[PDB]
Amino acid sequence: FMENFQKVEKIGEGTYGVVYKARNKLTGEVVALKKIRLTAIREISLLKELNHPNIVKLLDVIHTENKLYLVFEFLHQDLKKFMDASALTGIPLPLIKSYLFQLLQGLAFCHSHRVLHRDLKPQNLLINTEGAIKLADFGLARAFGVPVRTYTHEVVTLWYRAPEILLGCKYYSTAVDIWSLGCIFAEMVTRRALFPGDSEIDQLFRIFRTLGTPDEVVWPGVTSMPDYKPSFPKWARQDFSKVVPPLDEDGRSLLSQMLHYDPNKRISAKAALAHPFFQDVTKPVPHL
Ligand SMILES: CNS(=O)(=O)c1ccc(Nc2ncc3ccc(C(=O)N4CCC[C@@H]4C)cc3n2)c(C)c1
Repeated sequence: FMENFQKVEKIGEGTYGVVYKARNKLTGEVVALKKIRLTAIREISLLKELNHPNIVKLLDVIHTENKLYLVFEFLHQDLKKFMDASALTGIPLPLIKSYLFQLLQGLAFCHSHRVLHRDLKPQNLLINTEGAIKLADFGLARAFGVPVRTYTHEVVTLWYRAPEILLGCKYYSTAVDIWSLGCIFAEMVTRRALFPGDSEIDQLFRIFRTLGTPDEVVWPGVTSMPDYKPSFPKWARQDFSKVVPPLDEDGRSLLSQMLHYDPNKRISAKAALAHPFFQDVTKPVPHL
């Protein structure tokens, strides 16, 4: 068990537990080791076979004592730190394009196996110095749920939550991850979060003030959803030229389709990979 791992240093804190850089004494490997204090065993075990170059590899599940240990491949840094480092200059658009293209590939793979993430955010998008970006903590939400506060009581962010989740749908689809990635795409471009809400209703109303309050025309069935209130204010939609300047029209077209209100109209990961915005996509080397 854990005797085979030498903790090197603490590198993060998830909603469920703490993450260490560790050395596997048996293999020589450097890994990221997450310790969770305590159906899950089977669901998490399934995730070990969800291998893709844009998914952080789950190397091992160790179940000993009242604790679950997940061993991951080690990556250099997360996208949140990189965005913060690029606050003055911005991430170059070719690199933005490459990151979005790679994450959509990851998403199309997971979604094809009917796995959703449900909690995408810059902090679980991890990068290396080659130019790769990978989705992390994939599928761990279906096991335990997404809490209001982490095990350290930090507030879990709502900024990337799709509107059908915020409106109280409990049987939502892969489209929720397309929404989250669209919010992240916009944030890389503008260097500001698109919808930085600090409560569920503040989050919902920020979406409404930019994209228009949804109605039965743009989203059939919306007015019957669990948390929908007829007393919601009615705001007009803004034009994307105001939302993400200076993204070109291909990028604005793609972003608008990732942010469609109706989950059934929202673009899939697979159709997004065919969008003309990626006609000239390349794999640049980032400056970390
Ligand atoms: C501190 N921000 S950093 O300074 O830029 C930063 C971020 C990540 C890592 N590397 C890393 N590698 C694999 C992981 C695999 C999984 C996890 C993990 O369980 N999570 C739960 C919360 C979010 C994260 C995905 C973290 C990993 N973290 C490093 C060395 C630095």
